[PDB]
Formats: sequence, C-alpha cells, structure tokens
Amino acid sequence: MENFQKVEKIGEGTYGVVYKARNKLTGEVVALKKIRLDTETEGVPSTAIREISLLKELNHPNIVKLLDVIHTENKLYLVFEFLHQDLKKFMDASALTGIPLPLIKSYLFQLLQGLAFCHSHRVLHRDLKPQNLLINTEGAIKLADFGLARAFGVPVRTYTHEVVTLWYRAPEILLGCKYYSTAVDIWSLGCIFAEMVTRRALFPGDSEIDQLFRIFRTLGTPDEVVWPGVTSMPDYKPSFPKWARQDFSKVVPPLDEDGRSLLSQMLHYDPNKRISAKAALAHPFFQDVTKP
Amino acid sequence: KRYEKLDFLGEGQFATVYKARDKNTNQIVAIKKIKLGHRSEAKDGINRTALREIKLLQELSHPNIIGLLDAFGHKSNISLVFDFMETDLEVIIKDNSLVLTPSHIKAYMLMTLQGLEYLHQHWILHRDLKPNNLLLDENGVLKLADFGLAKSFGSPNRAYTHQVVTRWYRAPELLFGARMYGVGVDMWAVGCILAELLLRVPFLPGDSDLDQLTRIFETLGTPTEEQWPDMCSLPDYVTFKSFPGIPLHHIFSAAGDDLLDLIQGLFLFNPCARITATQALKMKYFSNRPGPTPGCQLPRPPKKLIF
Amino acid sequence: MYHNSSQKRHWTFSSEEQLARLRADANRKFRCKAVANGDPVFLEPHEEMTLCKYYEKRLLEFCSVFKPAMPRSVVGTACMYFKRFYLNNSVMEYHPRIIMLTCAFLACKVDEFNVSSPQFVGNLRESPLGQEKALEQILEYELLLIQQLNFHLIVHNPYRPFEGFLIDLKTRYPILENPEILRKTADDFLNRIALTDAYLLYTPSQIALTAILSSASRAGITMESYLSESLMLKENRTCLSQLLDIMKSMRNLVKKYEPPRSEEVAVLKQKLERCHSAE
Amino acid sequence: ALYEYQPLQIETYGPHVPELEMLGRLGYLNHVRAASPQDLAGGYTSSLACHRALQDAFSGLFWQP
Amino acid sequence: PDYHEDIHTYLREMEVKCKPKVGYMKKQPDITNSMRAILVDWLVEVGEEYKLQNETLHLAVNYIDRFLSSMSVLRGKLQLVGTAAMLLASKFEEIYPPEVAEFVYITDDTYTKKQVLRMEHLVLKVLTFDLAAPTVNQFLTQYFLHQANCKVESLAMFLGELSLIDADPYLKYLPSVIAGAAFHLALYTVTGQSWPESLIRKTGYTLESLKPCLMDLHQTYLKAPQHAQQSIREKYKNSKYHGVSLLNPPETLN
Ligand SMILES: Nc1ncnc2c1ncn2[C@@H]1O[C@H](COP(=O)(O)OP(=O)(O)NP(=O)(O)O)[C@@H](O)[C@H]1O
Ligand SMILES: Nc1ncnc2c1ncn2[C@@H]1O[C@H](COP(=O)(O)OP(=O)(O)NP(=O)(O)O)[C@@H](O)[C@H]1O
Ligand SMILES: [Mg+2]
Ligand SMILES: [Mg+2]
Repeated sequence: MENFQKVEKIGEGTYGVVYKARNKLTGEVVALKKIRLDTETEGVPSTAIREISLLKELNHPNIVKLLDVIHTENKLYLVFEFLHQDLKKFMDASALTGIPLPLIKSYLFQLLQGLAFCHSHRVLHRDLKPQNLLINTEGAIKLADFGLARAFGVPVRTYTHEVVTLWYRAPEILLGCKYYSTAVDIWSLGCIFAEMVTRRALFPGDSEIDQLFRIFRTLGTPDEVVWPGVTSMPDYKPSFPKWARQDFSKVVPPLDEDGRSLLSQMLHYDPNKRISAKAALAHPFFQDVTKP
Repeated sequence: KRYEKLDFLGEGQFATVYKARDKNTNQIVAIKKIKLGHRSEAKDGINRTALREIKLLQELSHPNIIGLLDAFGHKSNISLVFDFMETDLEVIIKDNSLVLTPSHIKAYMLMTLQGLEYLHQHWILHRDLKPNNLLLDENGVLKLADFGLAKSFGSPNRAYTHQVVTRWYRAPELLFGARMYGVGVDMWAVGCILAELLLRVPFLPGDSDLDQLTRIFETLGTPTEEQWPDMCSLPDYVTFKSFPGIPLHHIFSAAGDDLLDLIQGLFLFNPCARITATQALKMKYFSNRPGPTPGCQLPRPPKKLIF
Repeated sequence: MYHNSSQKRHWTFSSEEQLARLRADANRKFRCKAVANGDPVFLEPHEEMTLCKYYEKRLLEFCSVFKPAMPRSVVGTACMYFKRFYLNNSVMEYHPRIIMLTCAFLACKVDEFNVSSPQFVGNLRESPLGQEKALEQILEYELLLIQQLNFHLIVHNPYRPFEGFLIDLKTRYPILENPEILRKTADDFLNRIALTDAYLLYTPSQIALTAILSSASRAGITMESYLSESLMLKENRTCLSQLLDIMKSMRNLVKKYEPPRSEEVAVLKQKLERCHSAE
Repeated sequence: ALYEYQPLQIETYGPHVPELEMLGRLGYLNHVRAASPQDLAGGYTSSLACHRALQDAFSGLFWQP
Repeated sequence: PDYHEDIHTYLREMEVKCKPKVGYMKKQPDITNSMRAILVDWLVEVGEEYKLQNETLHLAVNYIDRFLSSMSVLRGKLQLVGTAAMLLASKFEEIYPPEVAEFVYITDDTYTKKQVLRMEHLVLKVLTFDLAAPTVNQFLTQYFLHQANCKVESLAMFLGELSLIDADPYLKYLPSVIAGAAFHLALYTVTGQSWPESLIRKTGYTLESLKPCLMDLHQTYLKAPQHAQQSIREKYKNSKYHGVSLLNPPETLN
C-alpha cells in the first residue's frame, strides 16, 4: 500500500473517498477508493461488499476494471482503472452542440454490451445514470458505481431507500412493485439514450407522483391492455388521469425510425415485454456502429 | 491549533460529523466536514447546502435553535462548528427503557413549538422537521437542527427546488406537489412528531408518496371541499376513496380533551386553517395541569452451542 | 430580519471616516507586507477607491446582461460583497476583476438563483480557454471571499422596504393620489445610492424612504404629514429630526459622489497591472 | 410549574406593523397581488406577502449605527 | 428470459470455483461433522428468528465450508465462524442486514462484537471477496420453471435444506446435482412423476448420474424424523411452507 502516490482527490461519496493516484512502480494512473473500515459499527459496508464481490467476476471491456483490492486492519483500498470524465460531464460540456449520432450509437452499443454481460452473470445494476458511466479519451464507455448492484439468482425485492434517481426510475417501481427485474436497467438505459439524443432528461420529475405523471403523459395512461395487472399494483389508483400517448416524433426528434423503434422497445410499460439487453444488441439500430 | 479531533460522531451523504475541542476554552463541539460529492460537482464550488446552513444560522439566535459556533474552512474542504448535542428525540422515542409521561411530552412539544415560533417570526420554514432533527443536550434543551433544507418564505414568486422532508412527516399539501406554502408544512410535521411521542411509533409510515396519502386519508378521513377549499388545484392532486376516518380519541385513548383539540388543530387538512405555532402555544393544553417537565428532569437515554 | 441581522451588527458604520480609516489601513498593511517581502508602483488609497468604483460599475454592467436574468437582489448582494471585501482588503493583493466575478458567483449561490458554473462562465465575453481559467480563479477565490465577509452572507437590500413603503403609502396616505408615479425616479435615486457608500452607512429602510422622499420632492409633492402622522412621529420629534437628518446626509452623499475619469481609470489600470506582476 | 404564554418581544427600531389577521380589515390587501387558488391550496395567502413587505419597510427605520 | 440459459451455464461455471475442498473435514484436528451439523441447525434457528431468506442460510453454509477448507478453527470459535458467515450472507443477500448487536445477542454474548467483526474480516480475507456462490436454492429456483406445484417446490426446498445439515455424503456433490436430486425426490413424493426430460436436455444430468445423490437424499428423507437435528422439519411444518415436513416419505423409489 506504499505502491501508489496520491496525486489529488477525485471526489468523496456516501462512504468512501476517491483519490487520483499514480502507480509508482509501473506508472499507471489509477483511482484509489479508500473506505475507512474503522468508525463502522457493522463491518465492511454491505454496499462495498456487494460492489467488490460482483465486480471481481465482471471482467469486461465495458465495465470498470477492479485492478486490486487492499484489505487493512481499519481501512480498505479499491484500485480501479482511471477514466478522465463521465457521461454526465460529457453532455454538460457538449450542450448547445450535441453529441454526434455515431458517438451516441457507439456509446449505447457499449453500454448494452456491458449490461448484457452483467445480466448474463446474474448481476442487476439498478443504478444506471449518466453520472455512473465513465468514458476515456479513446472513445470507450464503461459502467461504474456498482453500489446498488444485486445478484438475482433469487428474486430481488424492491427497497425504498436503495433506488435509482427519480429521472431514470421505472414505472413498476413507481407503482409499488415488489420484485426487481432486468427490465428496470433497460428502462434506465433507454432514458439515458433519450437524454443523449435530446440533451435533456426524458422525465425530469420532481416527486414520485410527478415522475409517474410525466411518464403517463409521455407514454399514455396504462390500462390492463398495455400492462396486464397494472390495476392491481399496490399504489395504482383508479382515478389516475387518462393522458394519451404522443407520437415519438416530438419525443425524440433527431432519432430515426430504427432509433425510435428501439427506444419504444426500451420503454414498454410491462416489464415482461420490455426488450432485453442482448435482444437490444441484436436490433437494426446497430447495423452500422463504429467506435469514434 | 484550533480543533483537536477526538471522536467520530456520524456519517452521511452530505457530510461527515465528528467531535472536537476548541483548544481555547476546551469547549466540546461537533464539526461537520462537508464532502466534495461527485466529481461532476467539482466545478460547482462550495456545497450549496453548507452555504444555506451558514447563511441561515448566522442570522438566528434562539435557545431552541442549534448555534453555528464557527465556519472555518480549508480551501479544499469547508467545516461547520456546532454545539455538541448529546442525543435527539428519535433515540428517546425508540428507547423502551424510559417512559414518556404526559409532562415529558408537553415539555418536548413546548420546546419544539417555541423554537418553531422564533423560526417562523423571521420568515423561515425549517422544512425538515423530524424527531432526529430535534437534538438534545446534557441540560435537556431541545434544539432544531439540520437547516440544509430550510428556506425563507413570505415573498411571492419564489418557487424553487423541490426539496422536501421524508414522506412520513410530509404535509398533504406537499405530497400533492404544492410550490407555495407557509408554516403549515412545519405544523403538520409537528403534529406527526406529537403523534409519534404519544404512540412511540410512526403515525403514518407509508412506503411511497401515494401510500403516504392513502394512510393519511385512511386515518384522518379523505377531506372534502369544505375542509380544503382548493384541494383539486394542486399540480400533483389525485382523487382518493372516501375513507370515513378513525375518530381521534380511538387512536389516542389516553389523550385528554385539550390534547385532542390540539392534535385536531395540527392535523387540519386546510393549510390556511391549520393552527400556527403562536396559536398552538396559546392553546389550553399547554396551560393546563400538569406543567411541562424542567429540562433537567427530562429522561436521558438465544443459545450458545456446546462444542 | 434586518433589526437583528449580521449586516446591522457588523456591516453598518457610523461615518465615512471609519470607512476611509479601514481602507487606508488595508493599504498600509499591504505596503508593509510587500516591503517586508523584498515605491511608485504602490497605489494610494484614493486611487484604490477610484479603481474600486470603476470595477463596481463593471460588475453592474456584467450583472445587467447576465443570461438568465439576475434578480435585483442578487445584483445588490454582489455589489455589497464587493464593497465589504474591498473595505478591509487592497486591490493590489487581489485583482478587482476576479473579485467581482467571485462576488457575482457567491451572490448567485446565496440568493438561491440556481445557475450552473458553465452558465456563469459562458456569460463571460472571453474565449472558452479564458472561460475555464476564469472559472478556476473564481473557484480558488470563493472561500477567501467568504472569509473576508466574516461568513455573513445574508444581505438586506432596500427593494423590499421600498415595496412595503409603497404599500403603506397606497393604504394609509390618501393625500398622495397614486404613489406609482413615484416609482421610476425613486428607482433612479436608488441606483445613485448604490454608487456611493450609503449601503455601509444606513439601513435599507432608511435608504428606501430617502429615495421615496427625494422622488416626491423632485415631483413637487411633500409628505411631511406621512412621516409626522402615518408613521406616528408627531409624538417623538427627536426621532423625526434624526430621520430627516439621515435623509439629508444621504442626499448630500449622493450629491458629492464623483464618477471615475476614463483616462484616470486607464492610468490606474496600467499601474495595477504593473503592480500585480511585481510582488 | 404551569405554563403561561408570553409573546416574543423583539425590537424592530421602526413603526408598529399591523397584525396579520387585521390586514384585510385595514385595506392593505387591496394593493397586493391576490393569491391564486393553487397558492391558497398550499396555505400561501397574499396577507403573508403584505405582512413581510410591511415588516421589511419598517425594520430599522429609526436605528442609527 | 433469453439470458436465463447463460445464467445457468454461468452458475455451473462458478459452482466449481466455489466448491469447498472435499476431505477437508479429516484435516481439522479439533472439530467433527456432528458439531458442524449442530452449527447448521443453529443457523436455521437464527434464520427463523430473524426471518431471513433461505438463500442467506445456504450462502452462510457455503462460506463456512469454504473457510474451514483452508483454516483450522478450534471448537470454541466454530460458532463464531458461523455467526460471521451468517452476517456476511445477510449483508450480501438481505435487503437490510441486522446490526451486529443482534448477531452477538443471539449467541447469548458468547463472543463480543469486536470478535465478530475481526472474524468477519478474516473470513472476507480468506474468501478473497468471492461471496456470490451458487447454492442449491438458486439451482432449485432455476429448475422450478420447468414444472407448477406449490407442495413439490416446498418439499424440494425442504430436502435441499436437509442436504446442508450432513457433510459426509453431500459435500462430494455440486449444488446442481443436489438440487436435481431433491427436485426428483419431491416430484416422486407428491405427484409421482420423475425427472423431467426438459431438465435432462437443459442440464445434461440423466437419471443414472443423479442416482447416487438421489439415493443418499432418499435415505436422508427417510431418516429425517430420527435425525438429531430437527429444526428444518419444524420450520417446514408451518402453513407457510404447506406442511410438507410432516408428509409421509416414499418407502420405495424404484
Ligand atoms: N449538533 C450535533 N451534535 C452532535 N452530533 C450531531 C450533531 N448534528 C448531527 N450530529 C450527528 O451526525 C450524524 C449524521 O446524521 P445527519 O446529520 O442527519 O446526516 P444524514 O444521514 O445525511 N441526514 P438524514 O438523511 O436527514 O437522516 C447524526 O447521526 C448525529 O448523530
Ligand atoms: N475508476 C474511476 N475513475 C475515475 N473516477 C472514479 C472512478 N471510480 C470512482 N470515481 C469517481 O469517484 C467519485 C466518488 O465515487 P463513489 O464513492 O462511487 O461516489 P458516488 O457513488 O458517485 N456518490 P453517492 O452515490 O452519492 O454515494 C465519483 O464522482 C467518480 O467520478
Ligand atoms: Mg455509488
Ligand atoms: Mg438529521
């Protein structure tokens, strides 16, 4: 643990502090997440335990590399590959001009490949947001922040406090469903795709009810025909306003027919009918993808 | 040579709270070190919640409001010095060892209401009132804390970010998405805290905003247009089933008549008609016998395998 | 509220002599520091005051065409921050341009005018590389600026007192048929007040009432009855005398204000640029 | 020891401001913008804005540093 | 799910890499199989007390078995190993794990909280953060999609949990083989059918391959009432699990 020289402090989150550091013996720039195991009345945090355990098995080009884990008496160091900036900063800086369509398609293809690897390894990310997607200078994008990640070898129950940010939240979670599924990650990825296309959030709601109402306004109020079983959801109220679905041409203008069809498959109300990650990887939208 | 870190108090998303000594009078203080957050906010400057807390607490001075002793900051990281608070109301509520006699509840309610009246006279809404935000000291003085959500009200056309309290103590007007509100949002949370003190459990523990509204209407009745003149105009209003509601004295069997009247006033569905802190302090409940407990007398908080 | 504010307790001074003493003290402290480090390059306090006035005007122009439109409270807060900072500091230590940018940034953050950093720096009339450099400088100087204000961020402006006085006039003063025609001129007078050091010498309510009465006097309307009867000052003539004395002092302060001269500003800017590279 | 309510006594250094509930009876509300039904639903009345404006106008008016 | 096959394949890949060392039991100088069974029964009791999922219990048993395959643990610290592994499994699997105070209170304060913390750290270091291990519960869940009888599923869970108590016959079988055997035994016991052909083509396990573990599981089911550890039977007697522990096991299995 003397092998790294601290260059600066990248940022500090809920439980750990991330430093940008240099590998003294090799010269590789890395990120050191320091989590003080002292001051902990429960042990290694469950979020850290799940993150490290799931990230050790996820060796993918489009998932952040966990190079090394250092376990010390009262602290724990995680060595990650270093990426210069994330997608959120990239679109914040690419505002007023727009990320190009080929770059959008390449980024979405890489995200779907990483998510397909995650789901084929029974890993549910559950925290897909632009601030959690890290890009590099050579044009790669990698999923990161596996703090909410869960293994779904057995069904994963929904918990109110641990949940993705409201803008990328699936309506099944917003109506009080009991179990997670691979559809919520697809919903978040579709919202991110629409955000990249339109340079703004698809559903920038402020509350749970407001988020649900924006979803209903953009996609139409759900009846049992589109989502069988919706009327028996725990928080479904019969008097919900009956908005009508607006055509996707004004939802995502710059996207073409293939992109709009793919996006509408990622935004199905029924989690069962929502397109899966690898089935999305086999969409005509990605017939011409070249990492730029 | 100003503060000697001697303990770790707690950890949170916004900041890390630890314990220190002033090295001048050797006073015991709680230092809140503000985190950098995500790297995407590294170009935003000092944390807005920290600035809000500093600016609001530098203009207030009441016994029942947490005092900001110092706001020294390293240019990399800013730290806020508060008085050290021994515990809070949530620990006392959840602690089964101690008993909450009516005088204890009356004293806690009185300290909360006096702090809130001072806060509301300066046109500031706390907006994050909950039992763990009502801290206690060794002398048993309740202080409102966690002013990160607090903001100044009164001036029209000042609708801002949608920061709201946890749903258990959220007023129904906020749950319906109200942008413009007054002291009623703190008054409903005060009524919820009183209900928690009387029951030792959360009064309306919904798991979602819709379920929170469902529980509120099931317990206190779905309000009509007589008791809430413009209910349907709120941006996030939805229609609910006409629940008759439980009579108050059934929920609170040990409560007296004056306490029942105070609870009814705090839980009025009309935010304009809901009783203010000044109105609540003039109520008969606080002037009835017995008197509030003095702050000094308030309570302070399987098998082995043979191998 | 103002009556128990940090602005009243720490940032309202009895006379302009105290302000001049503080600014000369800051200049002397900087000169002592620089000479202890290792003569015609140092600027006298009056030259520092001229440069401060010019850069406050520049800050006002920057805030005037800001996108999105700044509320007037934010602009007032930024100007008050600039005045308070350069009361106890020297322009030869911190460049007034970056300090005014930092004041605008802090005023935006404090007054809940939610704008992101790229937005604020895009309001600059500079290249994107220069925008990034200025952003880094602002971020560096933000906490120092918060230091020099003693962490007293709430600033009370005369605009809300002006509105309240207009309401009270419309309600309890039927003699004045319509106080609305008093608005524009009073607003102009307020801007003139903002140019002087009255914000550090008087309360916001006194400033707003002074603007209102000056606007009325300009229009040939007098409200001695408003002060004597509506404000109930007929029972206490001493307080009324102090109030008119304060208003006349404010009017004299406005009358004696001298805007900077363009060529003098150019020479002082050249001197400041030279001095900011000799430390 | 029983509790007896005592109002807060904070000096404003200015003219007395009328009580909030009496603002309509004194004609102050005729010169302020009326609260919308959406505003009234949340508990926001024009009386609050008028009272705040009056208190700001009268705060510190008689004070000298 | 179109990824479902992949998941099963992936499970079959990691159950090999997460298997405990067979024959590790005789290299332990102090602890024997009977007290391991007692420890597993106590873990079942704890799961009942705190209403934990069966996946937590299976994961804790796997962690214990992997830990004991590389470290020698005295008979006094075996229960501490069980408590730390149960805490780790709760952290990995539960929505919110109980605080360590409840994990030390259940042991009537045999070990302090610091001992639990340190042994949890040691278990994590030995396991090298490899905690996502396939269990009999996961393979049984994967198999249950090819049926649906509630009683059959409950009794399959009961037999799979019985497989955890005994380490002598069952440690040589992978979780997939044990899950297949238990599913067949439940199908025989309740509905009288056999190992479905869809499962043979899915997993590649025929009847002859499952036969050894199948006969071991049949004997375990037959001797369940006489077995010294009875907490699983009491667990499954409740109406929640449809009362299949008190059922009559088949006397013959063809
Ligand atoms: N004035 C104080 N004195 C002592 N301890 C304090 C004080 N203020 C806060 N704390 C402690 O700091 C810890 C951090 O909790 P808090 O400040 O609520 O962070 P949080 O978890 O982000 N807030 P919330 O999400 O609203 O519960 C608490 O658990 C308290 O024990
Ligand atoms: N491999 C990495 N390369 C570069 N930056 C990284 C890497 N890992 C983490 N970071 C940065 O570290 C910061 C904090 O990391 P983390 O501890 O995951 O916080 P978070 O999960 O983003 N915040 P929260 O969810 O609010 O607790 C982030 O803002 C990332 O930008
Ligand atoms: Mg995270
Ligand atoms: Mg708190």
